[PDB]
Amino acid sequence: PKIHYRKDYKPSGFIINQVTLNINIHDQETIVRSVLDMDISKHNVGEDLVFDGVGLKINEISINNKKLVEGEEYTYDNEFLTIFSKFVPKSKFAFSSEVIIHPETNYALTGLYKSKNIIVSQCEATGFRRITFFIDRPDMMAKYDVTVTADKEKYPVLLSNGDKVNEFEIPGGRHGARFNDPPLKPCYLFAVVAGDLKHLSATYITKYTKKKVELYVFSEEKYVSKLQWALECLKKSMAFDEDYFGLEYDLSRLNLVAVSDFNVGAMENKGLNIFNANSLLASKKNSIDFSYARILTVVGHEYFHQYTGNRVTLRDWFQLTLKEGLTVHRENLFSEEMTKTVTTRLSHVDLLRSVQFLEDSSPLSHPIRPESYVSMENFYTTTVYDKGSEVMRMYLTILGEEYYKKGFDIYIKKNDGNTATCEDFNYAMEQAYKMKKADNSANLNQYLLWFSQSGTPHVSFKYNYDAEKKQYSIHVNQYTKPDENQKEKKPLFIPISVGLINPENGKEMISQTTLELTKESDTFVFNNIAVKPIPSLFRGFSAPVYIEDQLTDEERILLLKYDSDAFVRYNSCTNIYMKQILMNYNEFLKAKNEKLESFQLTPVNAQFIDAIKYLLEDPHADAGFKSYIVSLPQDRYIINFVSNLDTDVLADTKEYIYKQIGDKLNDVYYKMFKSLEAKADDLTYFNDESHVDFDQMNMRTLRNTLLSLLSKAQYPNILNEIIEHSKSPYPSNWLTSLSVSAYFDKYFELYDKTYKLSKDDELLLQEWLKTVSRSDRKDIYEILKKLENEVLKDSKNPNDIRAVYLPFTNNLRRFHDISGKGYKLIAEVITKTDKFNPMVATQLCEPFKLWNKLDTKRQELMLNEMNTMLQEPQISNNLKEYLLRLTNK
Ligand SMILES: N=C(N)Nc1ccc([C@H](N)P(=O)(O)O)cc1
Ligand SMILES: [Mg+2]
Ligand SMILES: [Mg+2]
Ligand SMILES: [Mg+2]
Ligand SMILES: [Zn+2]
Repeated sequence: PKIHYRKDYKPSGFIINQVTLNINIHDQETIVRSVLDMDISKHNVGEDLVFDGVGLKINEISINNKKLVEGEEYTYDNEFLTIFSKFVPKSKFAFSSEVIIHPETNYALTGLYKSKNIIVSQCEATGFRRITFFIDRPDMMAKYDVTVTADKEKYPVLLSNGDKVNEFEIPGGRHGARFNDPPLKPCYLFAVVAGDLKHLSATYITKYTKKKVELYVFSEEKYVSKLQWALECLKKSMAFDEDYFGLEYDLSRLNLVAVSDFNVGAMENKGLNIFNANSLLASKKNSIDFSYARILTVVGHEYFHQYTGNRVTLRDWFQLTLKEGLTVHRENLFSEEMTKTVTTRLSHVDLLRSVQFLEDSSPLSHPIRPESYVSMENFYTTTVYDKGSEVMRMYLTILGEEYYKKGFDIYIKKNDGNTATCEDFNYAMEQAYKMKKADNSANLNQYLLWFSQSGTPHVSFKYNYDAEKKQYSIHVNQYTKPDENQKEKKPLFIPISVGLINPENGKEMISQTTLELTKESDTFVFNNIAVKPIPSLFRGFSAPVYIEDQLTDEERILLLKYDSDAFVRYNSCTNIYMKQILMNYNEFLKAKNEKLESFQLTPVNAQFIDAIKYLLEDPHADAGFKSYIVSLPQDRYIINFVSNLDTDVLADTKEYIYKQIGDKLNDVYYKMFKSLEAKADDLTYFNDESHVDFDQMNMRTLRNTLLSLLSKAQYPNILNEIIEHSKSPYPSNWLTSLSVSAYFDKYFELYDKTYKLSKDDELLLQEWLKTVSRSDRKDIYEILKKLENEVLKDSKNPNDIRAVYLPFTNNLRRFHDISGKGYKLIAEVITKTDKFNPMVATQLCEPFKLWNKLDTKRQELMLNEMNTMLQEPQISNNLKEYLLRLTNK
């Protein structure tokens, strides 16, 4: 397969100025006619004209209204149409074509496809060439004039980008609509939608120009009543870009459309954003709480792309992080401001340090701006998105809000209407950096290493205090492990937001301070420090690094109780748990290895248990924060710290630690589970579709976490509570009743009850499937076979397949069964899925990403399954390339 390299970028020898499309959708086929008005560019050197075009059936192709002849004037190999240069004109010309495509059998969900009874396109990154011929790359900017025709009873609602300029009847029960979109765009932002769609709508008035913007949100008829929160989120999103960034929407209308079958969350097609139904629709009756934050976040993210992706555009796909990392940063600032809860930022850190750090230490490690790719569809990674977002957020930390805003506005003013690279962004931030430092010789050149260098830096600390001098020193070191991308890793620009806490009264000892670490090591000295402080390091999680605080557990406890920063408190708790986990893991491992008849375990620190009870008992402390402190760090975070991890020894370690704490605190857990009920489950606003209270949902999260702890512990008579909880009107509660009942004989009675409640709402049924998949059941393999036979069957909906299998892969004991039967099961599912949807088959490989981190038996079992998948004669290019990179072949 062809490898694309960042350093090889060159502009095309052609220009496409205008696209005129006619898309005629019929029962068994869709015919696409396309006229491209083209030119020869200044870069042209007499080359063949080569269009992308994948899976197209050519009826005919032409230049200037004359037909071309296959074999003599052109070849087409199902991937590239080559028109030999001797037949390509040398000034402005028309290329035209008519192709047939088949959205009804398009189960890969890229190009034009049918989702249930809606026809819908997905073009990013390489899907437009599955619809018609094009030079399908984001620097090819063009105007679009698009006509769609279809059966009017089946497809009454026709949408594409721009203004609808004509609507017309067609003989035989058909109708048409023409949409003209004069501003230039790249072809991956084209979209079309056709269906029997119902809508909610509102008018928004922009803050500064006072323009009326019409907002439409669309779904199939059955679910139209689940669109209201999405419309509220869109208003919120427009207001935030106005208030924080001073940015207004430029167009007269914005449409949001929900479809049932979608590979990711959503897509920012200009004026026509299309969503996975699970990221657009919710109701209080038929959705779990998580849906509310998810919709806010995905509606926000697609709205923010209108600037950071749609108006300031990418030169080439190696710059992907400049739109995705920046948009995720904008999305996260917006979510933090709308939810007003500390757990929003904590949940982003949790995601990065579990999933993205695992990627960054795997054979798939890459910088946020990679140097090569083979498959663009595999380039949309947690590294590019979430580490890209932390790199974009570090500019804000370094500059502060006023200078960050000036720099951002510099980037937008200078690049609005044009393509940009990561350097242009760094340049704009630098201008703000010169202004902040008040010195024009200050620069951010070393900052670009965050774009090019792969791997997670490690940052470690030592301290010194002189009581006589009142002088405190923080000695800092940074290191990044060599890997396959850089042999020698250079020191990064690491901003370290710090506080100094007086351990006597818990008070701040210094003003806001951000250390700028720019060297492999540095020593930071503070004078007039009256007492020996406890340092509060990386406040807000100020750089995407492994933090090694070298504090004692006494100091960590003091921070957990007394520090002002939520992330440092949570990270202090995390570090206490990690020290505990690694000690017990090694005691368990030594006993298993030496086949000991008896041995000792190091108990959980008593004063840490006391600090947890102190926080839980505090009526003014935050319930979301409380849920984080009672939960051990995620398995995928823990794995970064253990070689050859034996998943059974880790399961025993976790069991021991949870039982140690619960043995002290279960009575406290019970008492809180009961006292939280009135506020957590309050129904006052259940029928108010727009009233969303993130604090209340965090109270539910806490009650559901405590109930899970009390159920695993078999706390006296807890089943009574479980059964009562199953009667709750909130799906978060009654699905929780299902999974915690796994430890009782009531499990299948609640399985049937909750199925009945879920089965008539497509999305709620998917949440039920996830709840079943994740259930802590000894007969989990037999339960999966049951879901396959009774519910999933041969669904090709990626939301159904993912719901059934992915949560199960997190079952530490059972997915990792030493027979290799869990790895065998998931590899069968990947191979089956790959026949119709390579992109989702690749997603389903995720459990394998850590294969070379496990114990040698399990490494070998996983590698066997991956090699079996690689040997399938019918493997997709996309699955193949990924598994080749993952197995270091
Ligand atoms: N992940 C893919 N292969 N395709 C794909 C689909 C949608 C998008 C959108 N820009 P997103 O960042 O998911 O909002 C980006 C890429
Ligand atoms: Mg085809
Ligand atoms: Mg406002
Ligand atoms: Mg379905
Ligand atoms: Zn995006």
